Amino acid sequence: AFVGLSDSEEKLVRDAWAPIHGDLQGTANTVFYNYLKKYPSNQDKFETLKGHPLDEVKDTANFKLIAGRIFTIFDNCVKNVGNDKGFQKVIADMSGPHVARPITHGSYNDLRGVIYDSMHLDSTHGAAWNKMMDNFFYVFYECLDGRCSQFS
Ligand code: HEM
Repeated sequence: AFVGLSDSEEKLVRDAWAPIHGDLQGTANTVFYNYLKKYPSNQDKFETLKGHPLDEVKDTANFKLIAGRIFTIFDNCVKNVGNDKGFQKVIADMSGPHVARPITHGSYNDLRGVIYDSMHLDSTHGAAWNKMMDNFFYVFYECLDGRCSQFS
């Protein structure tokens, strides 16, 4: 389900994300690399990266564009903490390309985990962060399941 955050939790989320907000592309590049390295089956899902060694594509514009667009969405979600309709709309608008493709919940959840590891949060910030990410994926998965109209 979608669960609203408390004032303190909203603050904790913004603070948790702050370091990444301040270097969005640089964090994105490292996280997306660690993701494709630890979970290599996913590289094939990106036609622009498919068929090349990870180390051959990691420094390319294609790779950074993909990494950057993922983190821009999460950045825009954090900006919309406290605005449920705005938060849900950000996700709804990015869900379409994913409805269409052979990508498992495992793949999304593995990405979520690499993101979490890279943030090195204490358990207070982590709990607030996970509430937001649980909300993100509730909306995202509702949209993948063809119930996005409520959010669009
Ligand atoms: C859960 C976090 C992710 C976010 C925030 C996200 C965000 C984005 C955005 C913003 C787009 C482009 C939408 C547009 O063109 O208007 C996109 C496209 C796409 N995404 Fe994601 N994505 C996520 C996860 C994934 C995962 C885990 C994979 C695969 C393993 C994936 C595969 C794709 C592919 C294949 C496309 C179409 C573009 C392409 O051909 O490269 N995404 N995503």
